[PDB]
Amino acid sequence: ETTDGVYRVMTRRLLGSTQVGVGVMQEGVFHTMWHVTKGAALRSGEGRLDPYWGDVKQDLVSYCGPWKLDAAWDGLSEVQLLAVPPGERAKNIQTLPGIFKTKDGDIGAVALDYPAGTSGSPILDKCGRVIGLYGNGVVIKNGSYVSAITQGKR
Amino acid sequence: DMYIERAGDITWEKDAEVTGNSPRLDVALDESGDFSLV
Ligand SMILES: CC(C)[C@H]1NC(=O)[C@H](NC(=N)N)CCCCNC(=O)[C@H](CCCCN)NC(=O)[C@H](CCCCN)NC(=O)Cc2cccc(c2)CNC1=O
Repeated sequence: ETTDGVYRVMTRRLLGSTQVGVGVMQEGVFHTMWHVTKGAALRSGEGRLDPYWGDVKQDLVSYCGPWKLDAAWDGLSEVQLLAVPPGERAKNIQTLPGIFKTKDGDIGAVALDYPAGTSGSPILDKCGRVIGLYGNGVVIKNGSYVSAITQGKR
Repeated sequence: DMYIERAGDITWEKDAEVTGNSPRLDVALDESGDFSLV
């Protein structure tokens, strides 16, 4: 089953389950960060989702088809992280992104701190389009966190 | 085994909490997908 929405990625280990990440189902494709699944297959009810496209450097992977998320941050509007933390209800957090300055151009970045298993939570523009996924970032001097707004090439 | 389970609809929420600053950081991205502060 591939109904559009946001999903937890779980691993059944030892006894109960552990949430290792989060992803987005859109246009029949599942989208998440590579470090969540390590690029391995996923179960969805009784159905198996096979990796289709992925890139360790971008830290992304799509399942069942090519990356479908094509909307981009507009570089000046506030965005929302739809955070789906382990053991907690999905919730929206609005923020004005900062910027990762790289030798190859600027990336929007959000200074919001959640557990590792929140990785893959989508970041949204005001139209509700997913403009990237949360969770590949850096830890700055005081220990707080800044995540790139990571988006694939559609 | 890894499996997925639905967690919600994807929507903008109008009455949303607003928080976090807007840092500007010089970073490098290496071939392993790690960002590092420069
Ligand atoms: C809330 C709770 C406090 C939780 N918080 C976090 O874990 C992160 N918040 C933070 N304030 N530390 C947000 C993690 C968001 C999900 N994203 C990842 O989990 C990727 C997974 C890797 C993707 C790699 N391509 N991790 C990174 O982006 C970065 C940056 C990697 C830098 C590479 N030079 N690593 C870390 O934060 C590891 C770390 C360091 C010190 C201390 C800790 C955890 C202990 N804190 C925690 O347990």
